[PDB]
Amino acid sequence: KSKEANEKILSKETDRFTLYPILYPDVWDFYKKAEASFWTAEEIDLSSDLKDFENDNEKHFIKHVLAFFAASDGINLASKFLRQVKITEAKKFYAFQIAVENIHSETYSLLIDNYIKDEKERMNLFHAIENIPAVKNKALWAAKWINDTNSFAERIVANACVEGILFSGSFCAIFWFKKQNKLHGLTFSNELISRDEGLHTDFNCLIYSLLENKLPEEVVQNIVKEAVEVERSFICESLPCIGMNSRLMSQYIEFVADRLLECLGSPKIFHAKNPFNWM
Amino acid sequence: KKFSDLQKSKEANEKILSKETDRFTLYPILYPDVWDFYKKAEASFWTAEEIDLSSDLKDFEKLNDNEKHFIKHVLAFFAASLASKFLRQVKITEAKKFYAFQIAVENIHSETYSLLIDNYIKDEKERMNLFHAIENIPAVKNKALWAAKWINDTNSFAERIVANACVEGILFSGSFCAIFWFKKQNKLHGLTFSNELISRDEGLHTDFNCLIYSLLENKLPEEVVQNIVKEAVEVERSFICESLPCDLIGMNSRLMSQYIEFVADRLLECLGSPKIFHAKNPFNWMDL
Ligand SMILES: [Fe+3]
Ligand SMILES: [Fe+3]
Repeated sequence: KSKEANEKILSKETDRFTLYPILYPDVWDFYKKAEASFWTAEEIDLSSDLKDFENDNEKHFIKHVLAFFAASDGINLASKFLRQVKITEAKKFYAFQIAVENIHSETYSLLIDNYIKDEKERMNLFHAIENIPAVKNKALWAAKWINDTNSFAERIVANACVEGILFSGSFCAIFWFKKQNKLHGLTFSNELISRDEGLHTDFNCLIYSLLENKLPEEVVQNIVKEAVEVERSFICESLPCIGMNSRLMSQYIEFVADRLLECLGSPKIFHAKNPFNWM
Repeated sequence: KKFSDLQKSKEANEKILSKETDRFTLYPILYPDVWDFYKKAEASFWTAEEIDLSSDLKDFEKLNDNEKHFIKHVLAFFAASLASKFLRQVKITEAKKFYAFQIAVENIHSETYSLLIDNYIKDEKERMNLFHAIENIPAVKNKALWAAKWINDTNSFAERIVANACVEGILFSGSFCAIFWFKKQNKLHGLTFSNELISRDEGLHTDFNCLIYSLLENKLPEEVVQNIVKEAVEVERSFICESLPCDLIGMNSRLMSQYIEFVADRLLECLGSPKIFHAKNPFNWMDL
């Protein structure tokens, strides 16, 4: 797929010297939406969630999901796509996206600081996380699918999965706590973060649709099926599922994976419906 | 380059250039002043959506030909005349956050200039000619030689950060000021209002680079700091009221150089150097 280096969105825009007129109104609308959705960690009121955080099986599940969010990913890819996509509308969106991932990361840190007041507990939790069978699986999948050896199209599809598939079970877990009306700053920041992550997903699906040379159906399905297994491996397995049904969560993960496929222009492969009408 | 080769050989093990190995989370905050800058930036967030140019277009059409030509060239210079590189080079989390935010904000400045240019220069052909015309002026070529000398993969980080401070602190200082000259005439509100937002952002960017420089154990010789800064002034003087003469327009070229020298001295002393120009700010409207 790499021999197609004649892609227009991967080609330098010599003919253009300023932003207007807008050449890609649809990718520009996504930038305008991200910009208008901007929020800071300051909007999270935490005080009334530490009294609220203070059962013991829930406490344990939360500490581990926060630690996962904060520490699960190894060694930047919004920055890669910022460098290699050439259209200004797309450069703007990826650069805004790096600053929003940073707000996400800060918000998880802040949550962590509030929930685990003890620096010793917290360091112990970060070390024991950094060895989980789900953290290793993720790194294998990234190793495989986010190479400089890979095509831009495989990388864009893999990006779509990091945004739309990975973490979707932990987002769901926290939505289950919201359905229960518990832990209000966690569930509030979770719904903002999850909202951003959905925009980031549709945006890569949009970039992928600007490509004249798309992947074979089979290759898209491989990438996605594998991201599913990585995701299966955490929220009801490496960390046991405390009032949630493990099997129904597998179906929800598979449901978001099919939805991404549709979005990437491929057939569903799981045919799972959404088990949770609360999502 | 003797003073540069000794500087790099020393930055081997600068704190802020060394991986945070024993850090795993943002809290507790290890650099509270770097953090404070990030929070101020983020609290300052604004977008080009807040700029409206309807009043401006009425004003612009009343302007004489000299003033229109002056405005078009200043805009075209702003539009087309490395936070991403500092993002990667500084290793501390609070600074990385600031730099990444800075990219998004500078993108907003760029969009704002694109918007101004689309409204002020509705003709696509004259725009095209404007941009082709400025790519050639000495002032752009002066800009590029200074930048090729002081910002390269060969430099010492300390050099690059003082250059970076001049880019924000000194370059465009004259065009910012010239736009405030128009505000003083109660004209072109979109232009002057987005000008104060963007000018205020560059102030914050300048001070942050001064802070970062202060976090270095190994400082540059004052003589190197002064050369960077004198050369940047010369770059800035070569455009505003030289490549684009302002006197015909009611402005004063001689006070313009004096104002740029004032800004430069304020940078040096922010970088912990003695002033070298001793120029005072000639313009009562430029901090008021
Ligand atoms: Fe994201
Ligand atoms: Fe700046």
